[PDB]
Amino acid sequence: SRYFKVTACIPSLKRVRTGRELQNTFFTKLVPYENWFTEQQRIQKAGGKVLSVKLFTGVQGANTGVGA
Amino acid sequence: MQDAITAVINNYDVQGKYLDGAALDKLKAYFTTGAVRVRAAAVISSNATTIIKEAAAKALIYSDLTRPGGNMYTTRRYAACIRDMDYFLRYATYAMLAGDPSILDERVLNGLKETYNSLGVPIAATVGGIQAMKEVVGGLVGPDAAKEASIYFDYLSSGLS
Amino acid sequence: MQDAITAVINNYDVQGKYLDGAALDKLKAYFTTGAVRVRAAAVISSNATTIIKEAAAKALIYSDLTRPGGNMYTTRRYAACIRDMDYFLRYATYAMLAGDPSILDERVLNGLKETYNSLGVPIAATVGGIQAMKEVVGGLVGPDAAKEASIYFDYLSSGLS
Amino acid sequence: MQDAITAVINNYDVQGKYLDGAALDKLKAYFTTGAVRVRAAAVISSNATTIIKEAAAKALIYSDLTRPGGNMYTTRRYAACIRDMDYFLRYATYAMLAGDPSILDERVLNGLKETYNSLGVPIAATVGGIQAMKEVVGGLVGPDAAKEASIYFDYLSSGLS
Amino acid sequence: MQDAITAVINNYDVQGKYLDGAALDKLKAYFTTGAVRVRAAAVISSNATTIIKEAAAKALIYSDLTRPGGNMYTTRRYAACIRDMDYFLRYATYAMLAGDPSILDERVLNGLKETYNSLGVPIAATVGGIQAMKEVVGGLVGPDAAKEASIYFDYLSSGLS
Amino acid sequence: SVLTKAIVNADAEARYLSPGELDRIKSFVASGERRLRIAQTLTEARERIVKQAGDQLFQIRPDVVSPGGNAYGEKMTALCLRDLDYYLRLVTYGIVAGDVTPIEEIGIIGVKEMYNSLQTPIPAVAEGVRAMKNVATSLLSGDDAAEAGFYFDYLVGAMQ
Amino acid sequence: SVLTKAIVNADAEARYLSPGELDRIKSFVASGERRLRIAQTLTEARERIVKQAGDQLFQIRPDVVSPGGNAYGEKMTALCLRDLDYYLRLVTYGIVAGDVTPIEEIGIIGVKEMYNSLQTPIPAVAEGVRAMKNVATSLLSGDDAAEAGFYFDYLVGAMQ
Amino acid sequence: SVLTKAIVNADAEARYLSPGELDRIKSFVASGERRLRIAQTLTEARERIVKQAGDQLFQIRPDVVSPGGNAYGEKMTALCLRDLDYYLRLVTYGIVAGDVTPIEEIGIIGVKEMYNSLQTPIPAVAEGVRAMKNVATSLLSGDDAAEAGFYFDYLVGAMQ
Amino acid sequence: SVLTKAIVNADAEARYLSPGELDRIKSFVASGERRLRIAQTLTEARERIVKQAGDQLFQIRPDVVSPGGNAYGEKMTALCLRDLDYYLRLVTYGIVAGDVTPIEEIGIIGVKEMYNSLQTPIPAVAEGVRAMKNVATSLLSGDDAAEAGFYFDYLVGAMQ
Amino acid sequence: NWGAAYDLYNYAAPRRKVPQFITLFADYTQPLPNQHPYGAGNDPLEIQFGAIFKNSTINPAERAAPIGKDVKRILIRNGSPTSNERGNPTGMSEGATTLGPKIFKLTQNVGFRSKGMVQNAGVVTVEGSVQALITAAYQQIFGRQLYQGQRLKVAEIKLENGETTVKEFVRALGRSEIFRKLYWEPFYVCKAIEYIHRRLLGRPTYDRVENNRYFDIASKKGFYGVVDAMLNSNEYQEVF
Ligand SMILES: *C[C@@H](*)[C@H]1/C(=C/c2[nH]c(/C=C3N=C(/C=C4\NC(=O)C(CC)=C4C)C(C)=C\3CCC(=O)O)c(CCC(=O)O)c2C)NC(=O)[C@@H]1C
Ligand SMILES: *C[C@@H](*)[C@H]1/C(=C/c2[nH]c(/C=C3N=C(/C=C4\NC(=O)C(CC)=C4C)C(C)=C\3CCC(=O)O)c(CCC(=O)O)c2C)NC(=O)[C@@H]1C
Ligand SMILES: *[C@H](C)[C@H]1/C(=C/c2[nH]c(/C=C3N=C(/C=C4\NC(=O)C(CC)=C4C)C(C)=C\3CCC(=O)O)c(CCC(=O)O)c2C)NC(=O)[C@@H]1C
Ligand SMILES: *[C@H](C)[C@H]1/C(=C/c2[nH]c(/C=C3N=C(/C=C4\NC(=O)C(CC)=C4C)C(C)=C\3CCC(=O)O)c(CCC(=O)O)c2C)NC(=O)[C@@H]1C
Ligand SMILES: *[C@H](C)[C@H]1/C(=C/c2[nH]c(/C=C3N=C(/C=C4\NC(=O)C(CC)=C4C)C(C)=C\3CCC(=O)O)c(CCC(=O)O)c2C)NC(=O)[C@@H]1C
Ligand SMILES: *[C@H](C)[C@H]1/C(=C/c2[nH]c(/C=C3N=C(/C=C4\NC(=O)C(CC)=C4C)C(C)=C\3CCC(=O)O)c(CCC(=O)O)c2C)NC(=O)[C@@H]1C
Ligand SMILES: *[C@H](C)[C@H]1/C(=C/c2[nH]c(/C=C3N=C(/C=C4\NC(=O)C(CC)=C4C)C(C)=C\3CCC(=O)O)c(CCC(=O)O)c2C)NC(=O)[C@@H]1C
Ligand SMILES: *[C@H](C)[C@H]1/C(=C/c2[nH]c(/C=C3N=C(/C=C4\NC(=O)C(CC)=C4C)C(C)=C\3CCC(=O)O)c(CCC(=O)O)c2C)NC(=O)[C@@H]1C
Ligand SMILES: CCC1=C(C)/C(=C/C2=NC(=C\c3[nH]c(/C=C4\NC(=O)[C@H](C)[C@H]4CC)c(C)c3CCC(=O)O)/C(CCC(=O)O)=C2C)NC1=O
Repeated sequence: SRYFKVTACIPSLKRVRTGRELQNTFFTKLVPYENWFTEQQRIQKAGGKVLSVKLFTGVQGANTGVGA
Repeated sequence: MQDAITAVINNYDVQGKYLDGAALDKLKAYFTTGAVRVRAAAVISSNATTIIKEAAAKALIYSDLTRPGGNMYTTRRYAACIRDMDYFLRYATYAMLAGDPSILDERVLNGLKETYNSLGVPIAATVGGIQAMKEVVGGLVGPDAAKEASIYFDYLSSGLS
Repeated sequence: MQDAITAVINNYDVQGKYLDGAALDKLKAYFTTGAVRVRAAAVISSNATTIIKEAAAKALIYSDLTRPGGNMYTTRRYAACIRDMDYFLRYATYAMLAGDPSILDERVLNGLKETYNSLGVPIAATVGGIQAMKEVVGGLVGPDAAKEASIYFDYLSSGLS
Repeated sequence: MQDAITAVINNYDVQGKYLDGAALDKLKAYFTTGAVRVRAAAVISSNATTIIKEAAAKALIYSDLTRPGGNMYTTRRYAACIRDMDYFLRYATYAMLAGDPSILDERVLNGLKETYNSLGVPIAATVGGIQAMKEVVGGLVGPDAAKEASIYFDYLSSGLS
Repeated sequence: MQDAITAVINNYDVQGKYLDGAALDKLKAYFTTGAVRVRAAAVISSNATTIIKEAAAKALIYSDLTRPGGNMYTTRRYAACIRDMDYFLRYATYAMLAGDPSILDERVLNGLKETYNSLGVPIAATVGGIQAMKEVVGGLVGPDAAKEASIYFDYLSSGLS
Repeated sequence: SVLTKAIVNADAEARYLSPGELDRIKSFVASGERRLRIAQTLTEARERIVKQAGDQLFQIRPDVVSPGGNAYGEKMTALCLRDLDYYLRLVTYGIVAGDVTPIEEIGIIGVKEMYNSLQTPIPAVAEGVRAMKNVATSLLSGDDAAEAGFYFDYLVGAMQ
Repeated sequence: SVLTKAIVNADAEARYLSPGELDRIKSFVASGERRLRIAQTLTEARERIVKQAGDQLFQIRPDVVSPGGNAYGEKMTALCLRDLDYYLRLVTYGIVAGDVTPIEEIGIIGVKEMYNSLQTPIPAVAEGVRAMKNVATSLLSGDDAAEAGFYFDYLVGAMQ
Repeated sequence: SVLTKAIVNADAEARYLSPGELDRIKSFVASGERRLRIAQTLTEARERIVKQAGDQLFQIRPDVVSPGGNAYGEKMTALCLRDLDYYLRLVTYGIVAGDVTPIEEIGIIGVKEMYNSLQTPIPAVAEGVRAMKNVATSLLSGDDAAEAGFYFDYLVGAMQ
Repeated sequence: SVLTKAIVNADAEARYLSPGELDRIKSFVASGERRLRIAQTLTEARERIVKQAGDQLFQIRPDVVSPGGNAYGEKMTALCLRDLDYYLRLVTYGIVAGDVTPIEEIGIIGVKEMYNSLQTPIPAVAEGVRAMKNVATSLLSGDDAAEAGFYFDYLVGAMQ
Repeated sequence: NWGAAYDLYNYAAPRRKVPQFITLFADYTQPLPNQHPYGAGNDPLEIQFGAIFKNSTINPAERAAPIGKDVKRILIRNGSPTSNERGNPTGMSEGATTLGPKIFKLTQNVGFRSKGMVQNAGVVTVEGSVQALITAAYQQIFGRQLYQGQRLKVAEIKLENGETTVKEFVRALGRSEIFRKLYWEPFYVCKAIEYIHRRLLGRPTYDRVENNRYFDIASKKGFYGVVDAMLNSNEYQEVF
């Protein structure tokens, strides 16, 4: 059971949203290890930039104890 | 956020005190200027588009910003910039009505500086646009609410800078 | 999260070694105290709410923390503090059952310190409450599992401090 | 429907084979036990009402089933339950005579569980009644055909449950 | 879902009755055959794919089902038929472990027939495959759990038919 | 407050207030003097209301002041009266603010967890709040009595 | 039960049962005879256990049998004793089943809502369950006493 | 392990361990000495088991050591024997652990991808593990032989 | 209307209505007579308003009533005046309901698609609506004029 | 009429009250009825939190139809008609009218922002929109509020603290033990998928392909495979 501390900035170019998209554009969030791939690919395909990634939960080279 | 009444109420809450004479005259000081705030907010809401257009003409457009390589270049970026302009104006109106810049701090300024740094937006140009908005708003509203309007624009400019 | 057996297995697998006499001795040392851990965990699960009530009475309440201006003041903050209390107790029981503070590090301590710092939570008060559960649980469980229970509460207190 | 002989002959026909020694030995086993099944079926036919008699008295009546709110309450439901119980006894007799459960599967078991679910009939109570007649039939027929009779009642009970 | 023990417990709870001699006898009857079910379940779990392969070879493949115009023709339909076969095997193992077809009623047979009618799948061929897995599992497990395994495959076949 | 609620609604919708919020504000302001007067009256009569409400609550729930009760003893009864005073102060805050945001945040969110941890009868808290409502309504004119009883009834309902 | 829990866990992952689950099933089937013996031993003395637990609970918490108490009156006390008998029957069911699966659906989920609607002291019900546990363990050998007491304080923790 | 599987469920429900879970942990810690003895015996008879499984597997299907076979060559067969040793080590780990989670985290998760990339016969690997099962069973008492065979045929089912 | 909006929000939240929602309901029911009077005034002066709106519309945009114009011909101008009457009716409905819900359901959603299909100048229809706004506001007192002008302005803005 | 007639010939024929032969002879001369691609009993009742799923054994009303694989179902738009997404590819992104349900979007900062207010400030106004969104998430995923013990804490805590966004809290709710216990355990496998699809995404399934993609995942990974596959779709990120 590992997680990820991710900071990312997603700009929405063609939509032009009328009300308060600070919380949607730039954000930091915790994501599980098994979903970090899909979350990263979601950020990339929308033109976003992945500012930072941290482990925050696990150990670097665990062979065991990392089960979902 | 909070307004003047809520700020007084929770400031007495933290001491666990009933409403005293001091909270009474703070509440009366907020109450006595209610009508001027409402009239200036109505004027700003009725003239929102013209204020933004005049501020943009005075401080942003006819420059390198609107030319290629400028951050305000292209219709998408210009519309985003004017939307930010409307954001600042509307939240300044909200803060003026509530008599407290806590709404500006929470729903506007938090993370805006780092977001603009990451996106490449010119903070100095944005502050200039906000100040142009403040001059136009002070002209429109009149002496009665000029200082009350201008204080929150100054708060926004100080937070951005 | 890992247990004593899983920790030994990972420690030997990373070096690519089969289980030898030392690993077998460590596993035996864990196995010989299994029943006492289960009994003390059952006692703690049975008497969970009384332990939290006594710990709060001995450490937090009847002070300025519950009074106005106190961090634990208001029903929301009191409920949050007691929820944090029961979380600490439950994960202490889990760690004592597993014979390893890996779960305590993984699922409680990560982010807790800077979260408390941002929220203004009193770290000294929290450590005192955790210690209060420590001697209460030590009194309940008895000589058999008192030290084993106490080591994980001390782990939580040291991690917070 | 099918029985031992018809099942064996069709099983060899589908392949296209002559009836070999193993098939003749299965027909050996079926034919050597024939008269026991016939006398058991005669005993069951002669004592059918009394087998249902003791089966109902030992498994269904004098319980909450016959009191109001029970399923077997009222004369209509009592007559229907006894007719069903007789149906089970007669088809078990047919299966015992044939030496095959194909008739039970074809004409009793299909639609039965679904119909009982539709009407609210207690399947556990029905299985208990079937076991009751299994015990009674084992008492009546004696050592010769007790197991051969009981196997089809057990098949019916397992198919229902 | 429910096993034998949960079924007895529910049958007594609906009457609001403490456990008596009959319920104890039923529970003891389940208890005395616990180990054989576990051994058989381990055998099927170990030899899962071989059972499906032999069942398909004996009953399905090398026929018009796998030729053009067959329902098993094309890779998509072949994969679908084998995945259905695997579902039947796994839930048969669950039912044999639990001693109660209630899981088969709840999670497999409910609407399977009408789904197959909508899709055009041959129910007769499906029943043949289920029986083929039945004899294969009966050969693998041995006399100890042969009938206990076979009763649930027969239950699935009768539910489909 | 009414201003806070209207502002938060307009912000969430991303629009201005229009004559609507403008006049509702020009009124959440006309009733300000009456609300202040009612709050001042309740503050002046804070002790009498709390004492009478405690007395009436102990008549309907005698077991709370009893050997197996939460408030058994002089100090535990003093704590109950202090709780009633806290809720009266919160009701005064709600009356002055014009809505129930301060009451809900201060003493409603998590009060169930409060009294479950303390083993306190919440229905007896509700009965005490009702007693305070009756005592407070006895000291006010009809319109102001209904106005304060609205907030007291909200407290009673939310403490369920 | 143990079988239902293992089967549901396997079904969630869509896989056949692991060796650990088979081992726990073997342990359960081995302990099944002792579990049914303990259940019948508890069932034979159900009235004495209920009566003694009731008298112990009422001695501990006299307020519930007080004028303002929830269990005031002969009928109200009879209902409390009936609830205690219900929980004893649930404990016997759990003991035979080997897990908390049936009793969980029968009597703990929604128990807080039913007791809040009935205005009853949940800690008082827990104390009654503890008294029943003491009276029951007084009639059993030590190992079987611990085995029954596990389900007893399981109910105690659940009603919290 | 068993403790890990129980604690994961307890944390998922946000509740302390169920009485069935404590009983299962108690039985597992009781069986620990027998599990340690079995693991010690297999670790001591490691290399002989691997050698016998290796020359047993190539008789059922010698095509893998054929020119068109994946394990054609001395180093190719050395790698296969090393894989068999790896799986024997994983079986010994799982025997002590009491469940299959550490085995899964090391050798089962994503095992059908690396073997597909290497184009090795996974059914061949399954029969290879089965041969190891027979060789290991030949050196153990009946109960311990069945106990080890549970993990062995678990691996056989996993590579499938 | 306001009631529909408040009840919809409360139901979607699965909650009773907030005191702020009750206050806005009270304000809406209080203003009912004034809203009905404004609607009566507009309904009685509906025909003159439409005629004058047509006159200033045809003066401001004479190309609309021109040979290649969408509304050239006596019946095409009849349909234009009928559309103006429709929008005045929807404005009266919105004034009575206290919000813009009836206008949105009846005459705004899909207006872009309908007028694009019919090939009519949407800016021309917006100018006609503004002329209706001027003529209507010249027949009302200041507060009522602003109240009706809010709905007229929303109509003009939404047609954009 | 082979299948219909051999159902009538059975002795369970009187247990079926829905007429079958007039329906069958009418179906032969008309286009496909719109239902689930599987049997007509596979689509649950559309109430707030029911998940009814008529039994097909309590009272047989079995109805089948050859649906094939490329037949795309016709669904009514719960809102403005011109945003059906079949004639308007970008319709979930244009406005939000009063014709549909309320849309909850946590635009308030959350984050545990704090301020230049009192350090232990009592009121703090709006943190009841986080609480408003939390109780609304249950109203969508489960259809009703849960009981006291069943509520998932230590995910609402992270949402309130701002460590995770709404998309992560919804994933925690959907992958929860209670959701599986309610809407996965007691149902037929293809019924559970169809009901979970309506809860996690606002629409029933469109195609046999769409149903089969989740079915062939449920046969390999189980409940977590279905829920994870549903929450990781491109449609979820595009719409919500
Ligand atoms: C045929 C000309 C019509 C017309 C035009 C007009 N435009 C302006 C001012 C600006 N136009 C733009 C345009 C763009 N910026 C971009 O990034 C793009 C995409 C490539 C475009 C098209 C901008 C930015 C301005 C502002 C000034 C500047 O460029 O810095 C004006 C002047 C308006 C004013 O108030 O000064 C006019 C008149 N007017 C007509 O009547 C014609 C139909
Ligand atoms: C030690 C007794 C405690 C107590 C109890 C009390 N209970 C009631 C009323 C009811 N209790 C139940 C209980 C259950 N229904 C179930 O299905 C189960 C699970 C097996 C239980 C435990 C019910 C249904 C009722 C309502 C009446 C009925 O049974 O039909 C009452 C009466 C409350 C009233 O308002 O009348 C009491 C007092 N009270 C105490 O003080 C003890 C702690
Ligand atoms: C205008 C005076 C200046 C300017 C601005 C500019 N801004 C953007 C893009 C964004 N602006 C925002 C703003 C907000 N998001 C929120 O949540 C809130 C709360 C009300 C605010 C104020 C953000 C986050 C974005 C990025 C996402 C989006 O576009 O909506 C742009 C476009 C940048 C781009 O191309 O990605 C521009 C140009 N530019 C100038 O030249 C002026 C000085
Ligand atoms: C209690 C002994 C002390 C105390 C605590 C306090 N905590 C909060 C808020 C939070 N506490 C947590 C805790 C956890 N998150 C986790 O995941 C775990 C382990 C699984 C823990 C322990 C978090 C994340 C929060 C933030 C969200 C929330 O508020 O629920 C508060 C509230 C602060 C506020 O009002 O904003 C308080 C008061 N306070 C004391 O006085 C005690 C010493
Ligand atoms: C009494 C005047 C005569 C008599 C009766 C007698 N009855 C039984 C047993 C049963 N009677 C019933 C009756 C009914 N079930 C229904 O649903 C209805 C309709 C309302 C009736 C009338 C039933 C079900 C039973 C079985 C036991 C049970 O109820 O559970 C007996 C006992 C028979 C026995 O023990 O074998 C007797 C003696 N006997 C006389 O002499 C009178 C003429
Ligand atoms: C009796 C021990 C249990 C019981 C039974 C019960 N059955 C019915 C009704 C029917 N039973 C049948 C059964 C069959 N028809 C067949 O052709 C066959 C196989 C050849 C069987 C087994 C049918 C078709 C019916 C419905 C039509 C009819 O009534 O004849 C009832 C009546 C239900 C009602 O009132 O509607 C009952 C009570 N009930 C019990 O409690 C016993 C456990
Ligand atoms: C295989 C031995 C036989 C066979 C089967 C076959 N099945 C399908 C398609 C489906 N099968 C299912 C099955 C289930 N859904 C459930 O919930 C359960 C209980 C666990 C089962 C068993 C379903 C839902 C489908 C539909 C899949 C989809 O939507 O595409 C096919 C494919 C039919 C097609 O038209 O593609 C086949 C071929 N066919 C035979 O010949 C065998 C007798
Ligand atoms: C127009 C000439 C006639 C008419 C039509 C009308 N239709 C609707 C609403 C819907 N129409 C559809 C249609 C389809 N969806 C599909 O996928 C297909 C297959 C290509 C069709 C034909 C649907 C699904 C709806 C409802 C959902 C939606 O809006 O997308 C309306 C609106 C009804 C309302 O107000 O709710 C109307 C008016 N009406 C006439 O008078 C004409 C004869
Ligand atoms: C403003 C929000 C707020 C409240 C309300 C609050 C209440 C509060 N009530 C308390 C005690 C208490 N409260 C009660 C209350 C009751 N007993 C009954 O029978 C009834 C159900 C009820 C009275 C009608 C009791 C009995 C105690 C003592 C509990 C104990 O000593 O264990 C305590 C613990 C002692 C302390 O104050 O330090 C607190 C903090 N704190 C806050 O910040």
